[PDB]
Amino acid sequence: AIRTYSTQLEEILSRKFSDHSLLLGFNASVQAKIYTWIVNDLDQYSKHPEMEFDAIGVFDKLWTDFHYPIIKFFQQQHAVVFEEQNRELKKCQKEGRPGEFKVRPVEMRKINDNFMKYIKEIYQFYGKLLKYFTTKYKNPNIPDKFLEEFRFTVSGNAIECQDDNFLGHVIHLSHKCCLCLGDMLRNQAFIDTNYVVPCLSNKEFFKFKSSPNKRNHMGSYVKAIQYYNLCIMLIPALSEPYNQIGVIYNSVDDKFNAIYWFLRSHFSRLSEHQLGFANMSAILKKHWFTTALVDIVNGNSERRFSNANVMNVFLVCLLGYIYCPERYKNGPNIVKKIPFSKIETDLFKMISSDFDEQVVLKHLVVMFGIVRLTREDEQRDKLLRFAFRYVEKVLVYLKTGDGLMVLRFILNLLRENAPWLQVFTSRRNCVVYLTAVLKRFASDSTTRPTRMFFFEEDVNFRDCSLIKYQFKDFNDEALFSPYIANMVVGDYSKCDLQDAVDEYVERKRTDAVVVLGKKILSG
RNA sequence: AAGAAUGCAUUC
Ligand SMILES: [K+]
Ligand SMILES: [K+]
Ligand SMILES: [K+]
Ligand SMILES: [K+]
Ligand SMILES: [K+]
Ligand SMILES: [K+]
Repeated sequence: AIRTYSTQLEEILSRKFSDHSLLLGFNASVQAKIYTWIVNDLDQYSKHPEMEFDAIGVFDKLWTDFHYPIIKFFQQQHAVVFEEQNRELKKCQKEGRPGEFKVRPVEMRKINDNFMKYIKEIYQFYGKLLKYFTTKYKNPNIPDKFLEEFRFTVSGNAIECQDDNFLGHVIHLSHKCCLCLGDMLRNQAFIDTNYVVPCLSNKEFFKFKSSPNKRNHMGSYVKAIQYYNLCIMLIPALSEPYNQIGVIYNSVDDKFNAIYWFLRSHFSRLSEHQLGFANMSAILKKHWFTTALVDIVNGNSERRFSNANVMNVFLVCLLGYIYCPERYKNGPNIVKKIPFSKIETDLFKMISSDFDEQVVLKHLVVMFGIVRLTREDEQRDKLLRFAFRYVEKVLVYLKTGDGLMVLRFILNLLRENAPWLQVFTSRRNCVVYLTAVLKRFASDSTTRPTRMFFFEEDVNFRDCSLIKYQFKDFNDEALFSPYIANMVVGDYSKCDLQDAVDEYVERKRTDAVVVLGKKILSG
C-alpha cells in the first residue's frame, strides 16, 4: 500500500503548479490510514508469525518514501527562490546598478508557510504515534525519565510480559518516531537558516553571503538534538541519531564536535558502520583543520577560537599527521613549516592549564577511536604512543588535580582493550604516574564496589564499543534485571540522598578507580 | 642503542 501512496505522491509533487491543499489532504488521509493500520498490526501481533510483523518496515517506508520526499520537495522550492535572488543580485552587479538590487521577501514566505503547515501536520502525527507506543503497553525497559520528558503516564494497560520480542519492536517504533521528529526539526532549521532568513532583507542576505555561515545557529537546532538524545536514551546501540547530531555540528562549522559524534555513531553496538565514518573521513580530507591550525599559530585572526577549540584543532591535526599524512604531514611539519612537536607540546601544556573533563573525554574518544580505525601496524603503534603521551600528561595533572570521571574512563579503556593495556603497562611513566595518582586516594574497597545508579559517564557511554558497551569497574548485577530501568539512565530522583549525591558519587568513583587501578598495576 | 637534522618529540 505504501508503494501506491508513494506513486500518487510522486505524481503530485512532479506537477508544474503545486496544489498545497491537495498535498496536505493526501498526507492527512495517508496518515489516518497508517495509524489505524499500525494500531491493528500491533494488536494482532500474537496472532500471526512474528516474521510477518511488518510495522517496522512500513514505518521506515512511510518516512523514506512519503514524508521525507515531501520535505525535500519543499526544500527544493526554497532553493529555487534563493537562486532567483542570487540571479537578481548578479544581474544588478553586472549592469552597473548594485544599489538597485532588492531581495523580494514574498514567495519565500509563502513557500515556507506551506512547508511549516506540512511540518506541523507530521510533527503531530509522529508525536501521536510515539504517545500511543509509549503508553498503550507496559514496558519496564522505558526509563521514567523518557516518560517525564513527554509528560506521559502509563495506565493499567496491556501487559506484554509474554513477549519480550514484542516489547523490543514497540520500543524500536518509538525510537523511529523520535528519529523522525529530530529529522524533521533539523530539516526545518536548516531551511530557515539557509533559505528563509537570507531572503528576509538585504542585511540578512549579505551577512549570509559574506560570513559563510559562521553558524552560531545551534539555538535553531536545540529541539532536534533533544529528540536525537531521546533516541539515544531509548536505544543507545543504534547509530543514526549520533550521526545526525554530528551532521548538525558539521553544518554549524563545529567540526571537532561533528567528528566526535560521527565516531560515537561508528562505535555504537549496533552501528551500520558507514555513515559516521564516511562523514568523519570527508571532514578530515578537507582543509578546515589545517587552515584553523594556521590561523591559530599566526595568532592574529578573525576566527577567535576558545582554548577548548584550540586544543581540539591541535588534537585533530596531530592525529591526522599520523592517520592522514597526505593532508597533515610535510616532513617534520603538519602545514607550512608548523612542526608536529611544537603543536604536541602546546596541546600537552593546555591539558594542565585548561583541564576540562568533558573536553578531555571527547579527546580520548577521538584519539582512541582513530587508533581503533587504523589498520597499519606502524601507524597504529605511533597513534597509540601519542595517545599514551597524552594520557601520561593527564595522569601528571591528576597528581595534583581532580578528574575522577576522566580517570574512570581511561582505566576502563585499558581494561576492555588488552593490546592497549599491554602497551600501557610497558611504559614506565604510565605505571609510575598511575601509581602516584592512586596513592592519593584512600579506599577500604578490595572488590568491585556496588552502587545505587549509573553515573553520568556510564549513561553517556552505554553501548559504545570502545569500552565494550559498559563500564565494568562496578558490580552492577542488582541494576540489570529490568523490572525497572531508572537506575540505568542514572535517575537517582527516586533515591533519598538530597545533595549528598555528589559526595556519594565521588566516594563510589574513587573506590572503583582504586580497585580497578590496583588490578591494572598488579598485572 | 647510537649518529645526523628540525622544534622530550618528529623526520632519514
Ligand atoms: K531493535
Ligand atoms: K548531547
Ligand atoms: K554532514
Ligand atoms: K549523513
Ligand atoms: K572545537
Ligand atoms: K553523575
